[PDB]
Amino acid sequence: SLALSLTADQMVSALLDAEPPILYSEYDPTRPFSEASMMGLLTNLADRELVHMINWAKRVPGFVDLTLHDQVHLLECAWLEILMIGLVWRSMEHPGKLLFAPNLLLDRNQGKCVEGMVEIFDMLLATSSRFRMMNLQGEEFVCLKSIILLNSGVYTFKSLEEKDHIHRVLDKITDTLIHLMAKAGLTLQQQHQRLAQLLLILSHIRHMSNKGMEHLYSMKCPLSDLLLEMLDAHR
Amino acid sequence: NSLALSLTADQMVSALLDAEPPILYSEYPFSEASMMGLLTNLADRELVHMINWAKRVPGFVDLTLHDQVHLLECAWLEILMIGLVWRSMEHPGKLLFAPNLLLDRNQGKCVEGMVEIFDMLLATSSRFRMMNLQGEEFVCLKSIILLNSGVYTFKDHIHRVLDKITDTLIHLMAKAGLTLQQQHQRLAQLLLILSHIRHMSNKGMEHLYSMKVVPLSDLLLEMLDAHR
Amino acid sequence: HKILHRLLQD
Amino acid sequence: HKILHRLLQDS
Ligand SMILES: O=C(O)CCCCCCOc1ccc(C2=C(c3ccc(O)cc3)[C@@H]3C[C@@H](S(=O)(=O)Oc4ccc(Br)cc4)[C@H]2O3)cc1
Repeated sequence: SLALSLTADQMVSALLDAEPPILYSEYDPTRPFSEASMMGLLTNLADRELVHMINWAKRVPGFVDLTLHDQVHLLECAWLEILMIGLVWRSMEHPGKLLFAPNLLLDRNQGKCVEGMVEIFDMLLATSSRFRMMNLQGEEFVCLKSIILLNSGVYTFKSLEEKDHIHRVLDKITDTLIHLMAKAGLTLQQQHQRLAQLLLILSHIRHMSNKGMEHLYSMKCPLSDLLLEMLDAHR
Repeated sequence: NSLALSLTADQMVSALLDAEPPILYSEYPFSEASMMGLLTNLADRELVHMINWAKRVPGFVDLTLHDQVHLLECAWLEILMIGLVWRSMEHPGKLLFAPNLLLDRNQGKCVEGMVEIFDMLLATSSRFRMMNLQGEEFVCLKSIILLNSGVYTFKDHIHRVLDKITDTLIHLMAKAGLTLQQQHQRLAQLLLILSHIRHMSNKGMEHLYSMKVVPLSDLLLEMLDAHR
Repeated sequence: HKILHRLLQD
Repeated sequence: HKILHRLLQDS
């Protein structure tokens, strides 16, 4: 595996260069929003983002060393967590608003157009303000998003050798985070404290994914077939 | 100001160890009803001791009552689960619910839909065992769950206490002889497992508020009602 | 209101 | 063969 031969700087460069683009929605400002149309917008957006996410995952160091079966399992478990952390990141500098797309910036009052979604909106908004207070950096963000991919399904997989490689890669990402913080001038105590603060946020991102997923496979009761398969993997 | 922030790392460890709740027993071939009865009754008695334990976590008493309630409502099943996983560490393949209630995944199949949670719990226990999780680390992780799981659904005092617990965990690893790199690597490994514990609690909670069978107490019912 | 209230004060 | 499987397989 070449992933374990990367220096810390080379890891950040690999992750930064692999970043997916920020997509636009079909939001027509003149069309009055409804529950159906707003969910339409979020669903269309997420579906297009999934294609980029899949090709981004191939470029996370270590990921393509896994079997295809394992790659499928990690993406099925982590996809909404990954969409959510991206949303929270690009929303950092828009207090009280979620930047779903450059042309789709929503506050919580508009999230009430979909009954039951405002609770998730508030949690996303709170995570975004948390990042803003911490002044999360772009290099730290891409590390965290890669941790989510490799971590979120590794406990629901003859073959421990696959789980061992993922852990060696996850350890390499920890070294890279610490490396970023040491270059930022943080002390040793500050480095370990910030590292903990960042990983604890992953617990709230897991929580939001689970709560959101729960509502998505009740909203089932226009989506594309990939997202439907992604959604069904949680049932 | 809070007294918890002046504690040294040895003082934090000893206080958390001393706050540990007792190990409880269950009643002395399981159906689905009898299985859920035993677990519900055991969880109900454990909740009372968990609240006492929470009052003794440094910094928890400095929060308002509203904030104490929110954290315990958010975290109670996570806290039961890490306790169970910890006790089961030395019993590979089995969940030690009580000293007289040690179960395998086959017995988990008696309740439709629990075997999935059982397997996740077993996996976490074996992960802790392979990591050689020490009891001092365990009480730190369990206190982190209490203070962290609801902090973002309300904050500054809580994050200062969480930092103190990070310092304490690193101190424990340094004392255990780990290098700098091994210290932060282990810290991350343990904190990432907390994300899986959140996932188990969420999936378990989803089932608990679908089956409304066994005589769950009113406290346990209000604790479950907070997640609906 | 909540049994959790009494248990946190006793 | 899931859609995600094929897309991960594409080259
Ligand atoms: O089978 C059929 O017939 C169709 C059924 C399948 C449709 C799949 C939709 O697919 C999706 C629909 C909505 C989203 C969303 C987001 C998102 C999108 C892009 C992005 O980059 C980041 C976040 C953000 C965060 C989630 S969320 O947790 O709020 O969901 C919620 C939560 C509560 C409610 Br009530 C509704 C949605 C939602 O808002 C995600 C997927």
